[PDB]
Amino acid sequence: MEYTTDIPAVFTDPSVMERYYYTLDTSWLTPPQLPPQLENVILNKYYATQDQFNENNSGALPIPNHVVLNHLVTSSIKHNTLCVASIVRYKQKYVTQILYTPIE
Amino acid sequence: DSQEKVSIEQQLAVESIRKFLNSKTSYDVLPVSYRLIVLDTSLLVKKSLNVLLQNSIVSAPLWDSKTSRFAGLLTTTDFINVIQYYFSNPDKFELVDKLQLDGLKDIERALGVDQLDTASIHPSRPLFEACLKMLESRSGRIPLIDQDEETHREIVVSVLTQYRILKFVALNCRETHFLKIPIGDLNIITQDNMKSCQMTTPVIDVIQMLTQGRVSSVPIIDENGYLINVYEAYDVLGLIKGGIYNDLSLSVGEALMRRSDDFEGVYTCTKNDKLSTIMDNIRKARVHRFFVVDDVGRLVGVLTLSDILKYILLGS
Amino acid sequence: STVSILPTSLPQIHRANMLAQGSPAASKISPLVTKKSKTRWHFGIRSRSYPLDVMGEIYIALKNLGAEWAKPSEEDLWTIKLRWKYIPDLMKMVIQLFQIETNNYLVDFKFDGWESSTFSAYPFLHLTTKLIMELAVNS
Ligand SMILES: Nc1ncnc2c1ncn2[C@@H]1O[C@H](COP(=O)(O)O)[C@@H](O)[C@H]1O
Repeated sequence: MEYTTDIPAVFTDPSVMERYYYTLDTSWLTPPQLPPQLENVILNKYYATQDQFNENNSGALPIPNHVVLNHLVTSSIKHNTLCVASIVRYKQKYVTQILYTPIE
Repeated sequence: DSQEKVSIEQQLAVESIRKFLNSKTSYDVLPVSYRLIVLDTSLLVKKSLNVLLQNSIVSAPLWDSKTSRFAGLLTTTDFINVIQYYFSNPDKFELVDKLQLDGLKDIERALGVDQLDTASIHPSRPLFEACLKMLESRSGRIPLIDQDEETHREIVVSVLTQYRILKFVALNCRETHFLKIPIGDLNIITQDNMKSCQMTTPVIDVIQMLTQGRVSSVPIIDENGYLINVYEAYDVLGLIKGGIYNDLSLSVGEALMRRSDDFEGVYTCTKNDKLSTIMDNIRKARVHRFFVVDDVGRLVGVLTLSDILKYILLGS
Repeated sequence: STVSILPTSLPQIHRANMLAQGSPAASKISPLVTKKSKTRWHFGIRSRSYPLDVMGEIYIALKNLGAEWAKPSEEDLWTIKLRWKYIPDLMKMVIQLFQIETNNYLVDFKFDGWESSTFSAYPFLHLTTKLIMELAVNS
């Protein structure tokens, strides 16, 4: 693939998207709906199941869905610190790699 | 007749534990899914303290975003250094307050403390080898480190603790029950040169004993030698949180009021107790040491996790 | 067995024994209470703007941070296949725009490897931190 620093014309020139609308013949004109795997209720229950095993010894340890691996996880900024994460594979195990970094 | 049977069953249990340790890797100790909290080195020290307390942890690997490499482990030792520096330089409150994690090395230089060549283990290696290395850590934590398959960079996988190894052993080796020889007959308890203090001793003096003695805790006794409480390296975290400038000349007894209500307590045993019972307690609760007392409650010694590991690995 | 918890080590007994003696610190010094708030985690970042507007903000942020990207086709307009300079030197990312509700969109960020089972996301996490901050300023 060829790489450039030129912003695609569809996001800087109204003519491009207009041309798409008028030269009709459907879903590609709109961003896809969010997959159920990336929903925030499933993500936090995954966290809560990890917590329930380690605080109350209740149930079993949660294996994450393979879809969400290497995707960025975020939280609200608190105390001018950004906390981000990503669930990655280490051999046959899963490490939620969390980073705390100061912001401005 | 009876002491011959106890002895051989102890031997069988130990040989069994050692084989387990020789057959497992550090990788095996890891949960199938777990979290790794890492701090950017430009983060403030006092915020890093809050991160640790909020997450119920006492250590965190550091990451240098400039050089894209790991920069060691933040531990209670780093926080000891800070309090010691501030106590010696109480005019530098502003520097300490605004201190960033990457400024810790300047504090170390100012105090004259050794670099500390902190160990690491490759997860694939036998657990037994990680155990041997654990006898050298005074923190009790060693980073699990592998190589990134694309960048060849050295990268942190997890942090292994002595508690976690001994709990992993206990959970998987129920043969611990047959460790029936009283710890008094094993010669594993440290009894000579016990570093201790009293309730009226200033906390800063107790903190000096932690690094000067290379110990994780200081038993607190009365005039007649009765064990009353303990001061741990862990307690230092709450001590900085509740005002450093405030507790300059505070007694250990007074500083101990800062302890959270969820503090789980100091564990005690006697010379007649068995490692079977000890491992049962480790199996069910986070115990970092057992202080040995006599029949009336006077301190006679201490049995730490490193003493137990050393017995498992090396024997009496 | 004779394994016990030393009663005087427990905070409630220690406090009471210090109070009974008479020391002032017993009244004034209170135990540490660390309120651990239940952090809500989300994948990526949410935006209230509309598709073309959002994609425009991202590309602008990408350009000022010194990233390069592939020319998208009509079947993948809402996908950015980018490369970032930061041994392999160029980090690859895939950014995807999703629709949640009518007025609500999610920006998804995915690490895609390097170009010249065991890996660190921390260089990826660090760069996304820059990207999120660049975007937050322009808003
Ligand atoms: N307060 C203390 N005084 C003397 N020895 C200790 C003390 N605390 C621990 N030890 C011993 O020092 C070694 C390392 O201690 P630790 O780092 O707590 O495992 C072990 O063999 C302990 O038995």
